Amino acid sequence: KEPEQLRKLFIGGLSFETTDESLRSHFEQWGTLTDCVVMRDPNTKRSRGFGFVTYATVEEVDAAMNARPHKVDGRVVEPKRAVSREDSQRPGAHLTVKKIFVGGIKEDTEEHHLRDYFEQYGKIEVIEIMTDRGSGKKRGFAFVTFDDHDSVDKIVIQKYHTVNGHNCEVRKALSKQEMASAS
DNA sequence: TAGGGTTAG
Repeated sequence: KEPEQLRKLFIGGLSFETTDESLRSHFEQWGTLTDCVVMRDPNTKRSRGFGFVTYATVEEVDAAMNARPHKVDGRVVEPKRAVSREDSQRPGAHLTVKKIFVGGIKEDTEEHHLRDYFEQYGKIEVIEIMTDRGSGKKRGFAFVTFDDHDSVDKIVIQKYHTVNGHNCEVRKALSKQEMASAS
């Protein structure tokens, strides 16, 4: 049994009339669920438009993700990798992006080092090892872009990532403006 | 479209 958090998916944009029932009936197509709930307001008991589904294996959730789009109760919904309550705390951790910030890479780090490790998550579109302006000095971090936003999510949820022989930190990419709003 | 009486004795 892999971790619960890694076996659950967040389902967004659910139709107001979606119930654990319907939710379950749909996603069981890709495997055995072990949890399936529609979140709603404690008082009006009215749906909040989102819910979670959990399978018995991460392999099965991978199967479901490869199955997008997902239409439930006549409404295209949006499945995502469930982000731990704790990380949901972090600045813009729920936004949908295709680019990732990779911090703490060695000076001799080259592009192949990043491809080496990152390709296993999805089609890479761009790699950028940031250097200093006019200085040309390596800055110890980079940006990697993918075709699927899920490739990024499949990553940010893992805790460790080894690039060029050592662990490095990975976070969703935020625009210069988002950074400032965060700070 | 970010969690269910689920976070410091």
